[PDB]
This record gives sequence, structure tokens and C-alpha cells, in this order.
Amino acid sequence: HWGYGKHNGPEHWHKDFPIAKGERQSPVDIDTHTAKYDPSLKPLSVSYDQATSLRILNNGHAFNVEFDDSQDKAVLKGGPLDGTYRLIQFHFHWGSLDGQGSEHTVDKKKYAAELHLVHWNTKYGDFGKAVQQPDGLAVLGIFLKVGSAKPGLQKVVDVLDSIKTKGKSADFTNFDPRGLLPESLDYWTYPGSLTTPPLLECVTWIVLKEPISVSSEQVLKFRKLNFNGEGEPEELMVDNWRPAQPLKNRQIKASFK
Ligand SMILES: [Hg+2]
Ligand SMILES: [Hg+2]
Ligand SMILES: [Zn+2]
Repeated sequence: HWGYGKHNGPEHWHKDFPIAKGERQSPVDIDTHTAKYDPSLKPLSVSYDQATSLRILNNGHAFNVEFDDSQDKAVLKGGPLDGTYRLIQFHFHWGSLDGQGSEHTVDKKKYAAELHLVHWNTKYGDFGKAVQQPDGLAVLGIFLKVGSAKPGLQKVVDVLDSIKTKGKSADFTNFDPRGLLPESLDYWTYPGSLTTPPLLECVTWIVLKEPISVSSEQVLKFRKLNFNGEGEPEELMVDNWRPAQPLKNRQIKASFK
């Protein structure tokens, strides 16, 4: 069962998920001097005002904040995207130290964490169907640096106690993901994959240039979570990130000059 340790971590995934060595795997290093401004991108539309969060869940590898996605409540459109993509869940990847934790990197710089807001292409009807398509998914990726507290993140931080171990969930309604956005919507975009098994190559990545700042205390609370389920040897949930993968035959575009 895949994880992030020595015996079941990213170096092992290809054995059960051969696509791990595929042609459009994620994450990737974003070489800022190789990415090219793309004037054919429309502005990005992040419409999260009617968002309907339901629950937070520790899934053994991270925590998902889940959303009701049966209607166009929280949606991503515009930018490199055709049509409407519905928010289904968000989650983070983080490190054991501030010097690591992000999945994407910018000129090889690792941020302390990365937030992924996962959306699925509404013409495919549901999420399961979206993941059979090369344009099924769009992930908004937002870097986290240690700094000032992010007030919009505190609700999440405060619930972590109650979902310490694998399989625990807690009610998590009326959470507003807008509080997790940086001021600018400048981004890089490339065709990629999910960064966890089964590593399906269904993703349009939209990675914001501007990181959000979180507090040391905020990040510290992420690191108190558990990989293991209740009553098992304690393995702190830390360093749940896949390192950068071969760019291969791919182009990263900027939305900004
Ligand atoms: Hg897991
Ligand atoms: Hg796909
Ligand atoms: Zn992720």
C-alpha cells in the first residue's frame, strides 16, 4: 500500500502504477526562464462564493476538505480551461521542515507546503468519469510559505485535533475556500497528472505564482497529524509530497508578462 516512507514512497509507485513513469507526470519544476507568456489565455475565473463544504477527512496520506459538487456552486473556468470545472475537494502537501513540502518547485525552490484545489470537468458528468479523460481535471495549486498566519486557514487548523488518525472525519460545513487565495491570480499552466496514486494523467495544472503565508504554529499543527490509524504506532503525517518529475514533451505557459 503506497505511502511516503522508504519502502512504499514515490520511488516504489511505478511497480503498482506503471503510469508513474508516464509522459505527463506531475509535479514538475517550473523553470521560470523557460515558461513563456501565453497571450491566448483568457483571464482566470475562480467562483467560490456559493461553495458548500461538507466534511474534513484524514485519508491516511493527507486530509481532504470535501465539497458538494452536484451543482455549479464552486467553479473554475477561463485561463487555459474550456468549460466549467467543479470543486470537489482540497488538500495540502507539506514537509517536516520549512525548507521542504511543496510538490511543484519554482527554479528548484521548495516551498513549505502546497495546497491543491481539485476540480472536475462538468461535460463528463461525475468525477470518476472525468478521470478517464485527458482534460477531466483542473487543479489549482497554491504555494505556502512560513510567515504571518493565514486567517482563512485557521478553521481548518482548529479541526485537525479531531481527525488525528487515518479514517477519522469531522463535520466541516460552511468553510469558505476564498480565504485560502493569495491576492494575485498570476499563474503557470501545464498538462499533468494527479500527484498521488493512481497518478492518472487527467490534469490541467494552474499553479499560482504568489504564495500564501501561514504561521509557524499553523504549519506545526499540520505536522501533528498521523498517517497511522487509531491505536497503531504513531507515524507523523509529514513529507507527504512527490518530488519533481520529468517535463518531457511539455511546455509550461505563464498567464503574465
Ligand atoms: Hg492514503
Ligand atoms: Hg486521464
Ligand atoms: Zn495534491
